[PDB]
Amino acid sequence: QKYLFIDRDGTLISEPPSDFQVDRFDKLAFEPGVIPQLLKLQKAGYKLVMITNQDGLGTQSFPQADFDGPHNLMMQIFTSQGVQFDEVLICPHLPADECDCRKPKVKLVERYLAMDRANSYVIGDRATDIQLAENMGINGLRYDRETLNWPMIGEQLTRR
Amino acid sequence: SQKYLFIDRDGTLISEPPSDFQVDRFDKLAFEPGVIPQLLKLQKAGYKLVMITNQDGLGTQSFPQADFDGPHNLMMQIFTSQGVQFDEVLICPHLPADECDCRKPKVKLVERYLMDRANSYVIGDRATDIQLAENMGINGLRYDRETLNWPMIGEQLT
Ligand SMILES: N[C@H](CO)Cc1c[nH]c[nH+]1
Ligand SMILES: [Cl-]
Ligand SMILES: [Cl-]
Ligand SMILES: [Cl-]
Ligand SMILES: [Cl-]
Ligand SMILES: [Mg+2]
Ligand SMILES: [Mg+2]
Ligand SMILES: [Zn+2]
Ligand SMILES: [Zn+2]
Repeated sequence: QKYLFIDRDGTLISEPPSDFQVDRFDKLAFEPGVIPQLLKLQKAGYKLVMITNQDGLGTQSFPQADFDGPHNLMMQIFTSQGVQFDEVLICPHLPADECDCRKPKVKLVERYLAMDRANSYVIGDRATDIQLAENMGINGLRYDRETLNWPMIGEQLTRR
Repeated sequence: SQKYLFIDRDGTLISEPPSDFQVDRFDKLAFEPGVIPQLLKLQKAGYKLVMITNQDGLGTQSFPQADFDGPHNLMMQIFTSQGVQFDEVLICPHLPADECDCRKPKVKLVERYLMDRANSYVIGDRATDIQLAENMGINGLRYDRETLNWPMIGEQLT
């Protein structure tokens, strides 16, 4: 079973450059082509898993209610359009917490470590996503809106 | 002559709030099933898209422009980022009691188009959308999430 482990902020949707928190609806923006390209990937047999660090989620620095509006709308778009994430895995911790689950640690995905490692990938926009791939023993794809975008990924991962 | 789809917004592209028929909060925004992939399919088949919507009392106390703008502009972001493009977004802001010239199924908003009529459609969830189609002299599709939905329309028209 081929899996795609996909980052949220800066990958599925844009990441706010001020505080890196999608905590208002006016900070929610989808990356280009993510919907048709995830549908394409699913049709080729990939299952999808979302994996994301959300520093301080559920605390006064990033209230659960502030995260929920934009996140739930994002998920309603995916689901209604036919994009299904098997799991949405979140680390809510601060870096200083030194938790077991903050990417690039693999705790959140331990159950997948089970899958076809040769044909599974982490997709994310940061060095930490690529390091997660290395820690998982799978391939890493560094999302970039210009140099490795959703259409390119959809093509690359369905090449035969 | 261009094939057009004239598509209603509320209850057709996005869910219609059952409470009060106004998408006036972000938390009332929800996309209809399959609308994105199907509109992309329809665009690839050569249809151009025009949105047309009655927004009762838009820009007054019971529906401020600012309340409409947030959810609408976000809906537009989502469609545009995913490759769905509307040539025009046509809005009637008036109350029914106003008895204006632009309220569907009156044809004012779309006068310019009055187009390959044999292959153009109004798609909407209300009888008035179907009447608009008749007044424009083109085909009408009565969108229903359960019985005549986006995958069905995408299949039929391609
Ligand atoms: N957006 C970052 C990565 O997903 C996590 C974060 C939340 N608050 C501040 N930083
Ligand atoms: Cl910002
Ligand atoms: Cl992250
Ligand atoms: Cl969020
Ligand atoms: Cl209407
Ligand atoms: Mg990221
Ligand atoms: Mg309607
Ligand atoms: Zn953690
Ligand atoms: Zn009017």
